[PDB]
Amino acid sequence: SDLGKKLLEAARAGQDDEVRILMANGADVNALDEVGWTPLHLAAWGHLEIVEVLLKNGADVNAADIDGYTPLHLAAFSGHLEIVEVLLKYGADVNADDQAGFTPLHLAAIFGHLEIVEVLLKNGADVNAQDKFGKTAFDISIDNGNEDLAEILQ
Amino acid sequence: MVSKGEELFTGVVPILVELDGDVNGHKFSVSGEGEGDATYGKLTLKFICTTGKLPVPWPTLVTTLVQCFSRYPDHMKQHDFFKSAMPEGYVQERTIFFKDDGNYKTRAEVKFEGDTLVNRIELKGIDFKEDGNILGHKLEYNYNSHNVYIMADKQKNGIKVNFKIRHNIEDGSVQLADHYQQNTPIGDGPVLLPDNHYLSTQSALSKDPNEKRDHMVLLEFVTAAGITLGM
Repeated sequence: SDLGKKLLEAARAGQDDEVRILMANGADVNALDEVGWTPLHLAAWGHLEIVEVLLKNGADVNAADIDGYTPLHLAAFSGHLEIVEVLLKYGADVNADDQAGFTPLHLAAIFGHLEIVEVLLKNGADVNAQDKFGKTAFDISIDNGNEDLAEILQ
Repeated sequence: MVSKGEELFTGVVPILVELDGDVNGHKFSVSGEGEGDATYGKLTLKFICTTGKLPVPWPTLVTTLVQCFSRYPDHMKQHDFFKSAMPEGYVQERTIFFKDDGNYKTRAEVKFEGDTLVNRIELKGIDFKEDGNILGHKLEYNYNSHNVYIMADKQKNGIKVNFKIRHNIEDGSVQLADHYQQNTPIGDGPVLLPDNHYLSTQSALSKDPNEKRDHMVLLEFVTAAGITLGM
């Protein structure tokens, strides 16, 4: 699978049309690198048009990396609302944890991304889920003194 | 009114590392020498235990033994905290939790002394099992690629760094080492506080065929990524 390595690199590099070419010529949409990242993990950091192309071509929306992180985790960590939205549209697990130690809601709360918090809640995020430190998203907003968020979360 | 520390890394920079260690009362000292080239994210170092046999596996010390040599792409240069603290340097604090075993606490100063980038560390390990994977030397002599997650800590004028290391056990499974890290500038000058991003790491461990002391030869490549604005 050498086209798959090329696809991982094209996704990392943000080369929208190279991703299109590689997949039309047979590249494995779910190619894996050494840290368990697929092209969709790489694109979750801000490459919206590549996210969309990958999902349309069968990318595993819920693939977990070696640390347990799904693309939705990475999009919440890096603050990309439109990517969060398209991932959820394509069936991303809004409450994925399974060794990550955080749900996407926790990550959005940690970094004060109120719009992402609201989208996650609308898609069924569990406000009572506790992260690996025992904290809910509400607790996180209290610890950060974010009363705009504490408000939204009650 | 902005730091110029990145200009100290345009070429090859010599490195010295000095580690004073104590794990469960087992004391040791490690010295490293080599060089770094941030333009390719490249580190070339050799480490020697100068006090005898190393009482823990070499792989468990790799993260403790200079992230200013990470390659930050041109479009991410405003997110490189490590170089922006130079030459005065930064303090690097960690706790490393070995799952079902003990923990390392480490405190280091990373700074220029002359033309040389120097990493000076104190390490304290407690609560290890003498028959566990660490004091029992059950870890493979190799190293995996990892993702290192970097976040601004504005209240400390620095960064928070979190990641998990997986040490292959010589049998089957993996020993988790959970890293909690904090970096703060030593000087009073301006620093760069980054947006959230990650480093992609890759490390190769080997031996020097002519070295009779306990030692580790290390070749490492690290590139920052995850900020797509301006690519």
